[PDB]
Amino acid sequence: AFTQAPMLEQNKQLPPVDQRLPEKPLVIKPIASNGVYGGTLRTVMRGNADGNGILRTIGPQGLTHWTQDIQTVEPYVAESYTVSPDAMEYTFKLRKGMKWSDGTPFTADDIVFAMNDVVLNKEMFPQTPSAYLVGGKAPKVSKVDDYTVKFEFPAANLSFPETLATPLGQHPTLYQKKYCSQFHPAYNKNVQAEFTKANVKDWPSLMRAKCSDIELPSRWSSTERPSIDPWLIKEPYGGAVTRVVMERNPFYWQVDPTGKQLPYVDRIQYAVVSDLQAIILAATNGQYDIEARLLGSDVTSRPLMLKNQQKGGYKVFGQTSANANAAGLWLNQTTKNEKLRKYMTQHDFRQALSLAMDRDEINKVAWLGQAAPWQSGPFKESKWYNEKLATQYLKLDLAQANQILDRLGLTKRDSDGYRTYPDGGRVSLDAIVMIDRQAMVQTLELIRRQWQKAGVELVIKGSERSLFYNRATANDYDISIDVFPGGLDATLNPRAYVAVHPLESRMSLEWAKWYLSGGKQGIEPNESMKKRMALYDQFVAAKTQSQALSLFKQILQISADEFEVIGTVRPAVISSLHSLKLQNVNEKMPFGWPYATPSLSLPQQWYFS
Ligand SMILES: O=C(O)C1=C[C@H](O)[C@@H](O)[C@@H](O[C@@H]2[C@H](O)[C@@H](O)[C@@H](O[C@@H]3[C@H](O)[C@@H](O)[C@@H](O)O[C@@H]3C(=O)O)O[C@@H]2C(=O)O)O1
Repeated sequence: AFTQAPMLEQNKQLPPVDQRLPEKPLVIKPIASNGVYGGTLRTVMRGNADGNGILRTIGPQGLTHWTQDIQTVEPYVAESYTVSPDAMEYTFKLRKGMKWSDGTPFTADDIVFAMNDVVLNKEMFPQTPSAYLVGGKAPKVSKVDDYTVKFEFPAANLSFPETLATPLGQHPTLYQKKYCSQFHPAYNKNVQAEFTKANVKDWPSLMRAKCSDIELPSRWSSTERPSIDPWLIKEPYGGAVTRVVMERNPFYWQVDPTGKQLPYVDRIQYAVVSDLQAIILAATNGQYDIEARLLGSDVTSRPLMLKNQQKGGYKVFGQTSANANAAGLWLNQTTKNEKLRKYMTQHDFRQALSLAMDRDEINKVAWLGQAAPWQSGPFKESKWYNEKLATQYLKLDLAQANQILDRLGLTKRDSDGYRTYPDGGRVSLDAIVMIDRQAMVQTLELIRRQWQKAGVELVIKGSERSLFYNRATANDYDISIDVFPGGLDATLNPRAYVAVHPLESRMSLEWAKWYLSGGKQGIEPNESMKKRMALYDQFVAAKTQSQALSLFKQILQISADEFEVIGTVRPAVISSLHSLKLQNVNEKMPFGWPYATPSLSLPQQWYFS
């Protein structure tokens, strides 16, 4: 019936391929042509907390999957699903005979465990991941039969199929009950004895160490953790390693239109590189079969990238980024700097800071003129376009900026020429940045010089990714620089407009913590944010598309009125590459986190000619 990769003939112990596949495997139509088996996919990740590079290469294996044009989703791990007319009850039919990577059955037992015993367990997650919540309230997940599972939300949830296609929506398929139950007190009477083995002190830490989460490095650091991924870890991430190797999953659950069990490619090899510049040189020498993640936003190197295409044996292709802003200033409304906070919370202060910026210079210098000035709003083709949110305060007006700061009472000056607070102290903002992000650091250096003309001091504090996230969650920053999503993905990724993302809504993560705990932790936000949060809960629970359109447009307008985050430039074209020998890469796919790119292009059907 079906066939398998020749390298699998080398494992005597494997059942015949028809018995490893579901009775009805998901048939994957290829991007361009039917493929052939073999080869090793060479790509790259960074050394510091870059496990999402693996996830965005092999792809989240969720209940649904985006179409190539990201306009809709289709059943993926689920064979099919039905929705009740009121959008509250979702019933998923699973593929009979489907198996985990260890050969054991993948059934509704696994999805019910993942939801009820892990995701929805409040000791595991004191705040339930919001992907599964409606207005902060959880669904009831129940087994219908071995191959049918039901989600019952307490209100309409029109967007749940889209959520289930994003990386943060993939919990339902991430936890094998058999393996993970040994680390759960509800199942292992002796789970305590597992703590000393893993050097943890409680079972949630145990569960994270052994069974992982969406973005934890532990997801890729063991070989024994079962999954339904197209490739499995063989040489793990985590240690002081310079290379990660994944190998085809003999129990992968898909075929191509001729009946070949996928993936076509036998192995993936990630170079784990300590420094950016080395990635650039190896890429320009053709050492990577695909790179469409780390080098996409470095306009400085596309001349050499383009130049060495023929010598390196690769093709450069452009992608449209979903981000509204390539490098935006998240201003901390809950900055611990008491003197600064009195001005940070004033609209006109933030407006002055934006008017003192010269986005044409940033474009020219940091982006070789290939980006364009923008704040944080959706693009004009978006049904969510808001002119004010996109274009207010974009033109340099130093005189106007200085007049505002004068009017706010920052008219005293120190010996170096900077403005001071009325009661002493230089007007100074600390900006945290990831040191490996060259365009972002360069953006802050240009802004520092620009804001000096307004008598304001910007202080650059660079670190690797871990400490950068640690400082943010500690509320230890005045500014954080990173992308503003929303150009194309505003409802999937609304972090810049309302403080709902626990790690990335950095107008205040204490505000987000307040929202995500029902006001039990964190810092109560101001009236405009509490208003947007209430509207956001109404939007997620909207009964009709017209109500959802009205509600979310209200959120964007309030966000525009408030002007809480300051954009520099919307992204230039994303520069990606793949080997000329690598076939079936969708060179037209958009770029972005909610689609896990480049894995949106279905890497299980990439192949080498
Ligand atoms: O080289 C870069 O630094 C870079 C290239 C991308 O072209 C650019 O859009 C930007 O990627 C952002 C973000 O800076 C990067 O850290 C990563 O973040 C996502 C997600 O947004 C985060 O919330 C977290 O989940 O980690 C993710 C990850 O992939 O690690 O990717 C985004 C993006 O747009 O895809 O930086």
